[PDB]
Amino acid sequence: MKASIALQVLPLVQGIDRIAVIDQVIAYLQTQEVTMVVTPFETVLEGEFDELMRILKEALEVAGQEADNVFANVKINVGEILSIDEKLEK
Amino acid sequence: MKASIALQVLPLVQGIDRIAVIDQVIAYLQTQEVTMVVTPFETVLEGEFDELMRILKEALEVAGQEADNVFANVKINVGEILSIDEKLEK
Amino acid sequence: MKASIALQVLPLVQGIDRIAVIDQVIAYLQTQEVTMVVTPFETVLEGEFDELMRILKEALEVAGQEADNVFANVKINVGEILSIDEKLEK
Amino acid sequence: MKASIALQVLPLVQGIDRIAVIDQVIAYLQTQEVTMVVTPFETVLEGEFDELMRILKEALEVAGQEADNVFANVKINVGEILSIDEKLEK
Repeated sequence: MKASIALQVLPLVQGIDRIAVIDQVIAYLQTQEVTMVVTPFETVLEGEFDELMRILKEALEVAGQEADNVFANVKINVGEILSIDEKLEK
Repeated sequence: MKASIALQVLPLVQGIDRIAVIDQVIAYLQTQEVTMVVTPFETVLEGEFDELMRILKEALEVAGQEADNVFANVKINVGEILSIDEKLEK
Repeated sequence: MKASIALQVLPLVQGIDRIAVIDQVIAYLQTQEVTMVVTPFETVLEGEFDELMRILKEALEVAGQEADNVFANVKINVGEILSIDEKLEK
Repeated sequence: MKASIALQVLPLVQGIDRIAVIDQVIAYLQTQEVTMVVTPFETVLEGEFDELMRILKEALEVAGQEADNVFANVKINVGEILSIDEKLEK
């Protein structure tokens, strides 16, 4: 049920195009009705496991239709760590 | 289409309870009709993006029903990606 | 030269005793004269490559002398990279 | 003291060259007198913490002098719970 994802996209085809495709994945993510915090290396999402897996998949499909080679680091979590940290406030 | 997923499950639970969530995730994974290689830190899967996302979600649900706190590192590689055989011929 | 480390420590210990290795790694990190931001899943450091590698090693040695099993995820970004600030508003 | 490292260099550069900076880092790594296994997403090294930190730093400096933007994922393990030595099965 309760879960957290930390997503890092890394397009490896063009130039910086790249901060474009990332920007895209970011725009898509903002579109979802999910709690999100953009940190320096990854975008942290919080919500129901089911919705995050769905959003993760879409986020990657978005990135993949902007670059031919997409690599992503993903962190998935469930309980006991932190949501307190979520405090963007910056 | 083409996609590769690397999975590492780090359950934040004691001894015996963890060797089980890990055993369970591996067994489940073997159950799928997907190309898989178990390496020292992560289990590497290869196949269609759609099926891997599905398998990833199930793998995590399996792990989550064996421990209350499950953390996972996942690597995704989508698009015109080289195969496990090709990468291994760096 | 310019570099950025993203540090995440998972102690693999039982409650109270782990959330001590983490306060230990955070405290040590604050001790260094390095730019640092604590995000939900990892602590992001920014500075000279040489100093970060040194701080990373010490941070891990600190964690290791508080738990017998320490696992860490680390992200290294070195070169004509974008500062944390620039990435902030990606 | 006893430790294990998992390295993944993502040069985020235009095709071909990306496997060149990766091959570079690989050649350097083979040069060290350290136990190593190349898996599909990361190269796993095993040995004394001190030597691995030294090798990691050099590996990255090698990669950085072949591309202007180098990103790396690194996993560090200290202990035995995850029995990384089992990597005899390569």
